[PDB]
Amino acid sequence: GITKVTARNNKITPVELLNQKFGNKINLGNFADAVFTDAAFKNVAGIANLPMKAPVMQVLMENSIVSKYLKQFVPDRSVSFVEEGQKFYIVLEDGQKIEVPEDVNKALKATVSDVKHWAGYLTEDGEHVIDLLKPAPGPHFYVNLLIGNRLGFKRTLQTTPKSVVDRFGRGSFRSHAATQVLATRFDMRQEENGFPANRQFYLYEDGKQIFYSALIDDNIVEATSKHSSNRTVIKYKTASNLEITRTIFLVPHKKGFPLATELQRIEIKNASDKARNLSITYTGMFGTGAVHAIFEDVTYTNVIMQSAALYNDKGEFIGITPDYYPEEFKQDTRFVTMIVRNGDEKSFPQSFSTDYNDFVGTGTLEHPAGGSNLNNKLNRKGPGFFALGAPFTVEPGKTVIIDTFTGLSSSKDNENYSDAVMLRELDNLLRYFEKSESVEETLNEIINFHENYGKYFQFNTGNKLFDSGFNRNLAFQVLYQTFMSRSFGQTQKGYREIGFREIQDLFASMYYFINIGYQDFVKELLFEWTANVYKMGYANHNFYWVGKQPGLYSDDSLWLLQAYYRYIIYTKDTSVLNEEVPVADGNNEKRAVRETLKAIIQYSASISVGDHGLPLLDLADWNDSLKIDSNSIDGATKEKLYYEQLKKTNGKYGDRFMSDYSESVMNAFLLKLAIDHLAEIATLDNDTQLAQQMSELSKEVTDRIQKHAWKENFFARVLINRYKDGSYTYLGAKGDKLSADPNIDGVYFLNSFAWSVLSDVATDEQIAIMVDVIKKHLLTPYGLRLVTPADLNKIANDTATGHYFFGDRENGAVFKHASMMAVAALIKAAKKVKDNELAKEMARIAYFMIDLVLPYKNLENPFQVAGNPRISTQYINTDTGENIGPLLSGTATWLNLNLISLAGIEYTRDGISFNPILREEETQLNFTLKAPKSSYKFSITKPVGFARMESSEYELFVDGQKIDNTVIPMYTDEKEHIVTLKFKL
Amino acid sequence: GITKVTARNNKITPVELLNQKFGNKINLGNFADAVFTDAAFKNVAGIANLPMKAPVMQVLMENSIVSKYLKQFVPDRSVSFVEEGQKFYIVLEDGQKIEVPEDVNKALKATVSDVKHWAGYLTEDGEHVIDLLKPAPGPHFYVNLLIGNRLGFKRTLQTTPKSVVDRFGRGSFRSHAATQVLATRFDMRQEENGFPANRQFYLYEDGKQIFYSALIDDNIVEATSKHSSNRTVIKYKTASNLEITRTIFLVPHKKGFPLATELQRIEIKNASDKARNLSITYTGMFGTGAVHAIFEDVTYTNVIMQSAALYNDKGEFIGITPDYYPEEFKQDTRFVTMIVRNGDEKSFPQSFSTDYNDFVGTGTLEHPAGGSNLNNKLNRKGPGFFALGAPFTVEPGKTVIIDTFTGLSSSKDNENYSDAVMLRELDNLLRYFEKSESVEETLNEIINFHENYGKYFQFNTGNKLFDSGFNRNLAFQVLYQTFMSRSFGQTQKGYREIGFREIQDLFASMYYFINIGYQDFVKELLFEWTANVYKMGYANHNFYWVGKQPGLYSDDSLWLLQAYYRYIIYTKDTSVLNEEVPVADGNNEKRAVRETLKAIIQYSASISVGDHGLPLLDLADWNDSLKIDSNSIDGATKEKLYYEQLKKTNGKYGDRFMSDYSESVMNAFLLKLAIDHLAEIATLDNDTQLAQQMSELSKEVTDRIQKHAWKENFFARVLINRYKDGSYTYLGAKGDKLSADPNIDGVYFLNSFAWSVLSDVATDEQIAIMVDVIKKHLLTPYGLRLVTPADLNKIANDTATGHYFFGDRENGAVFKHASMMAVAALIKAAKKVKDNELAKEMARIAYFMIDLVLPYKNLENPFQVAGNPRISTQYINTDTGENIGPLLSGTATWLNLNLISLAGIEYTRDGISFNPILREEETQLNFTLKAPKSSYKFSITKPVGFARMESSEYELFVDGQKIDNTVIPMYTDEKEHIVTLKFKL
Ligand SMILES: [Cl-]
Ligand SMILES: [Cl-]
Ligand SMILES: [Cl-]
Ligand SMILES: [Cl-]
Repeated sequence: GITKVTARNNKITPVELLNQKFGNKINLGNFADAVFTDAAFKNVAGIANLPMKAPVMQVLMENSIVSKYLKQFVPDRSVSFVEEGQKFYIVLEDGQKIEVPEDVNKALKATVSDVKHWAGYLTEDGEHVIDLLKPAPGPHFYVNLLIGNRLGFKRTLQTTPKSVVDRFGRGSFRSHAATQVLATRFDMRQEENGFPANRQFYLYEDGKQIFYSALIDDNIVEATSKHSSNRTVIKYKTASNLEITRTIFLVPHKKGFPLATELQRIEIKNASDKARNLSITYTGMFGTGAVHAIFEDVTYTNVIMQSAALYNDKGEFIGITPDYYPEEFKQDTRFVTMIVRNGDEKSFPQSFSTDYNDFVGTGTLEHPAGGSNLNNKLNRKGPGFFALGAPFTVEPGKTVIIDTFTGLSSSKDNENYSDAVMLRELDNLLRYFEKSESVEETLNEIINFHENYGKYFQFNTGNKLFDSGFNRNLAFQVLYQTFMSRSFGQTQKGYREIGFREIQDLFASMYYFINIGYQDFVKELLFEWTANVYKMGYANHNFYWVGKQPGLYSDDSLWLLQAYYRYIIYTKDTSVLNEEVPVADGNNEKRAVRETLKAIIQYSASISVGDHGLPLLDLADWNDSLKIDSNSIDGATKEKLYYEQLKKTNGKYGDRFMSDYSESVMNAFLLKLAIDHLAEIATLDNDTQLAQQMSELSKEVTDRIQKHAWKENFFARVLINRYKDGSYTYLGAKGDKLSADPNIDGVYFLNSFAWSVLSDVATDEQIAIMVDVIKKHLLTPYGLRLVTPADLNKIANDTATGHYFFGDRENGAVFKHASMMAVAALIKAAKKVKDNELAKEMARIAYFMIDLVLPYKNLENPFQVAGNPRISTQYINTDTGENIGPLLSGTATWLNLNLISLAGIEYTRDGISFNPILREEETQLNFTLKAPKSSYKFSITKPVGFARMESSEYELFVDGQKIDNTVIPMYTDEKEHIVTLKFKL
Repeated sequence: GITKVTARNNKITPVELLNQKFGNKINLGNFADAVFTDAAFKNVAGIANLPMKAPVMQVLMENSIVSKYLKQFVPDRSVSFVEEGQKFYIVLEDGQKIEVPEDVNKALKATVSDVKHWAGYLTEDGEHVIDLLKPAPGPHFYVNLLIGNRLGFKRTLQTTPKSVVDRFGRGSFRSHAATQVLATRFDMRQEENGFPANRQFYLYEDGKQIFYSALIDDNIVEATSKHSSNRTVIKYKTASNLEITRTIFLVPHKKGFPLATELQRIEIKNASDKARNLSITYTGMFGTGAVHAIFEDVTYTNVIMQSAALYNDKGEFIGITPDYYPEEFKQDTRFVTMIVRNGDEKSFPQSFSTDYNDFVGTGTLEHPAGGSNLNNKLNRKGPGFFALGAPFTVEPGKTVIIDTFTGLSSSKDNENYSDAVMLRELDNLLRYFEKSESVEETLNEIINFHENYGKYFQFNTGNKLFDSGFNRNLAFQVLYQTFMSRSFGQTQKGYREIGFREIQDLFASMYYFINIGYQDFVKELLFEWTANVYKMGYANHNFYWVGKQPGLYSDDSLWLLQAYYRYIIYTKDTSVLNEEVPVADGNNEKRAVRETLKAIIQYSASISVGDHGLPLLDLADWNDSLKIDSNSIDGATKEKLYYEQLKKTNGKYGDRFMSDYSESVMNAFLLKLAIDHLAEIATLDNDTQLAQQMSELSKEVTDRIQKHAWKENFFARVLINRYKDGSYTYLGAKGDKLSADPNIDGVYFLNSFAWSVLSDVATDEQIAIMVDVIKKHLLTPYGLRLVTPADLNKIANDTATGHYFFGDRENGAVFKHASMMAVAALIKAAKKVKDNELAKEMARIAYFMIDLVLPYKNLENPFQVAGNPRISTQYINTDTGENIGPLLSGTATWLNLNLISLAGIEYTRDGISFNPILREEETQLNFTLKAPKSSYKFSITKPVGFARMESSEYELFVDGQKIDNTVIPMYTDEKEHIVTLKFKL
């Protein structure tokens, strides 16, 4: 009877049908576009010889002339557009070639003239210029992220405002935690992040709507947007010679200011020869305080709040605020205010509206019926919709400025908070910005701050796109992820706390902060993370104001050692070891940092270990899908049981916790790295005995890993101890009998090899074997996948079936974070392996994987790979090659680390270890580095081909003096030092 | 500095300013409209002498001519429009009167011509006719509810489809539980219930959009909607002489049909003299299976599903379905299909689109750029947006029909479910509706079913609006609430289970169902509710497939006795007492219904009692705000502790559970009523000894209530036992020291009096005293409020400080359910009190309260009271008088019961007790009643003034024979009996 055909089961594509029908008749070129003309997929209509893949037929069908002309042929007849000479022809399946009329030819040429830049382009500074009339390659492609600046104030990690702005100005604005200033929309589409009325405005002339900022109509002749670092600029040109500019950014915090403030400046210039009397209506929607009640009870959200008006000391209306009855929703107060600067005179809105139904009327949001006549009625219910209207006359050649301040004041930064505090802070903010030039000065301050922040490491390679992407975009993303973790984004709209392992972000940004005089901020972050470690050694999984989920995951506390090692090595500041930080257990208890690190190592190395001595897997580790044990316990219950066992067995503290739980090998690698880091810290702190115990413990752990985790072709991922019959003993190598692919003998994890190399456990032969294995199995045309297919139901029957189609997330996708860690391991191995061929192959693999994650390269084939040309995405779909969000992940952090490492810079106790690994085709690499008391200018020259310090003669000069030691000293003479490296044939 | 003025603090209204500026100059009439011209509220513009309150100035400002004319006076001057001699003038504050121009006069006369019908009107059948161009009085005013018909199938209460449709066809469509067929929107506004594209379509001619069903533009000359019982009809007329009709309803279930199916028929008639070639694009959005992930992870919702196409046996495309990868989301399969009927020719959609971005393009949803050229591309991701396009030619004077079937198949009605089951069921449904007249036959079947269902009680007064509201609208609402409880609505969008006390709905609908041959359905509902009672006597608070929250609330199980008593009294079917129903404890255990009722009575009367012997309050009772005890326990904990106490103290089953918890007096009234009901059931079942024990227990309970609950003016609400010092001992009468109002001595609860009268506990003197107290304190101009202000923090210092402004919900609002119970108590008292003046006063109060809840009376002042002219709302705002939803509540059930009781019909062991209570101004009341084997025609005549059988001589005739007994026998002779009552002065 009725049959069903799915999207993935439809094998034939329109382009394939077009190639079949017209391949031997016309030259299809390298790229072409096509569309099915009917629901039976029998006939196609397309255009040939495109410069790149693009939805050209979708744009063509929107043209009335072209669609009307095509109606003579389609459906029931396949046609193709072909350009010959300077004219366009239509070709049918019978070989007939017909010259199109003049209007059709003109429309076709105008459409296909600029296909190469349909998705935009990047300037020399890495800013993305977007045409507002073009289709979006993906939901994250045209997204910009804005952040505040709470440096030097309390609770910087928890109180920094955040915002997401798209190409049209749409998006949302959030204060501390998940508090909303502008409304966030939770709907079916990924493109709808906020309420559609946010940040939009209307322009009226003579009572007729002449402009809407979120709708490009026939009266707009030019409309472009520019995404830059922490600011967005949108430009419009109208047919009546009006030039409109919108600049959106976030105000850096000053004393007496509200906690969150977003500034939008609208400049309207009259390029005509006649004065024009216009009016502006700026609209928006406040975010509700009862987010759960949106899904629970919308009427509750509506009836608990009302609208209120704000007046200055002269009694003039200035803006609207939402007023809440319940006390819990009175701890934050929102506001929106408008100032109209006409030449030297200042004015304030003359009308307002607070009801969506009255404002829209019988029209739509794009053409509201009551937009030009605001009723000045204060709504007694929610939601907090607002529309402020003001008239103004602009003279020929003159400009009128409109400054809108949206924001929120909170009790999180004030004592005895009330609405009076909000009024005082709003008065301070308005007095600060009473002059026109103050907004420009603040914008310049933001730009200069980010430019100076990015100065720690500067690339100079001639490739402007790469230099801009690293020096500006990547540095900003690292700062943003340091301040925000993974809590906000275009599609990250729920409430999320800061994860412990997200300390990984501080692995990259700290060197930047220390280089702008904010070493104390890095110390504060380190102590804040240390405060979430319990006395035994486990840590809270998440924390925003307080910690939660104690010891839920077994790998969390082991990441802190890497951050402490990085900070102490870079700064040589061991005094942080003596700092007394509160313990996560509580009850006014404090411990020295050194003792906390010792407790972490002891917990992961002696107490929470399995039969083979490797750390217990517990519920899971870094890999969230490794739910091998269904009877796992957290830190608190494990501690209680451990104390019970100690009292029963009459043992001593530090003994093994008896159990039959599984062991994590990646946890063992992390523990070994942490032990080595603590040994280095102790020997830097003149703690000889502690260094000795750390060294012997590291040797013992390495012996255990080599004895019990190496399975003759790979390092295992999990060791299983609960099957006494021997049915299953390990997972993550050959012979584990858990592979779900008949053609693959065993399961293989990328992280196993990555952290075997990173922890300096694997040997050269093991490195070569694992590299061969990952080349055979884990390498895909779109990168390196996290893991080969596995059948975990045999050992854990409680695991459910899959949730994703092939190529998505857990079903064979390429996760860029894990791939970046693997690339770091490959670089580290290639820097020191004896075999030159193995090093060359590993460097080639690393560069191949790096080329797939650089955001700017997303603009080469934007409509196939999607992603974002300035911000890193999460993973790559192995079925289509498309980059899919969210935009916040460890990809940016580990990519920055990998690029710096490939430049050859490493930090050790003796100073700067230099060991660059350049591309085979590269012949020159120049960059500049900053140190707290010096600067370095590195230049490297080499011939075409692979070259490295390990197996190639070279000349190294520091300050013009030839040197043999590759460790550059960390100078403190406040002088610039020139370093030159030359590779010979 | 900056000051803030809230909506409630702005005392001066525009109408007050208009009255103070023009009151002594022109005649403003009884009603007027006004609007502030500026944000300083200094000047006003308005229109005088309106027939009723309406937003006339909002509509006037939308007129370009009127707005342009007004722009020459406002905002600097205050103006008023006045009609004098069919000519409009404008009046200024200086006394100047100016005749408006001709166009302004024409627009003004056209606008205010039909102000009285701006919110619509009701037909003789109670159907609401709505103009699509007029403002909505409230978010629930233009809402219609549609329900399916699963009678005679399995799990009717859990599998009946439901739908909400507004005046434009917007809304949503749901299946079993909260399963969505069409997408539900969770946003800030109450008006947005579903996705905007649901049930909407576009009409194109020559590639240009000529019609959109959700937007009224200048090309539409007529646009009206009609809300009827279980169907919605919308009509449009275009300037090009096109007549469009949409009919939306739900298909009653048949064997082999899908579980949920919504049918929309679109008829397009060409009233011109030329044949027209048009095309239709019907759009919509499927509901997602991962509702929580919408707020959690929108990308997850997008990537777990794809689009698929459906083809018939001939290989022709017929529709779109969403295909899910995860197993848990594969248990339901959605579908949308289209059929085009051109005379006898049948055709299917020729194109489709499944991407929102491609469909909308550079336009909007109202004017999509790719609407006329669907790309026929199956989306690989979500959401399930669909748009089906088909062309057709309509001849002059001819009609083209388009039938769209949306729906869902589920595993809840099938075994070994897969998509093949959905395909087979869809094939069955399409085969059933292959003829054009099948849709009309199904619609007529629905109409006839509801007409026949409403025939149990038929009023035959002269109002013709009250008759329609009761006979059709109220009966349908009672049926809808019986099937749906309080789970769905315009603003009720979350997932809700069936509450136990919602058995109250069956109090009213059962007599209807029994009278259409569905007594077995009522028995099934009774047994389903009985299955949720535990062995001890408590019950689950909620249940959809299984019960949950055992014994959480102390009043739940006591409501079942009333339902059983009603059923047994009406049907005389005591065999239900012998039925073996599973107990809620489980483990294959069954108990007779009689034993379950006995256990309920024993639990509420002997075990779960306090110091005074009244039932324990536990967490709460019917009143959810009575959280007096913060250490309350549920049924399971209480049972475990009771067994521990019994074993410790060597007691026996049936002894009191020792504690110091509070006691609920309303629970005591419910228990007394249940005991009386069980006594009546026992004596009807020839169970003499059980009747004797029930009688003595009822006497003991009455003695306890009279001794311990009556405090010198009122019946207390809660008895407090945890203060040995005597600081607080009771709440809900005079002297409880818990009043929050200094002018009120004590707190007073309406339900206390209501259920004292309803349980036949209060005496005549107590009734008079409580009536006086209610008139003094609990009576407001907008009805009877639930409770006087109270300060519960003195005994329960853990509750919040309040969530609502004055007049909303818990803060002094009039809850219509509690008011209806109080009205029932007033009617019952007035039917039997000795004092004629007291009975007259109580009847007057009851009728005054009833006049405030009748939905049709909402059309008298629609723009002030709002509500819904056909469906009851929840409560009335005591600050403004506005009716606020949701539309589902016990108001409808108790209003139906109250109206039937006021008609004088009661059911007792001897038959029909007759005791009408008519309005003072009424002089004639005729109605018809149905009994399972007979029919009655009641006529009552009386002079002007209060009259009742208690204190007035009368003549009663049955079948022409004068009788003295007022109990009409329940005849079973299948004949109509005439009953006549005459009241004489
Ligand atoms: Cl994101
Ligand atoms: Cl892993
Ligand atoms: Cl509702
Ligand atoms: Cl109550």
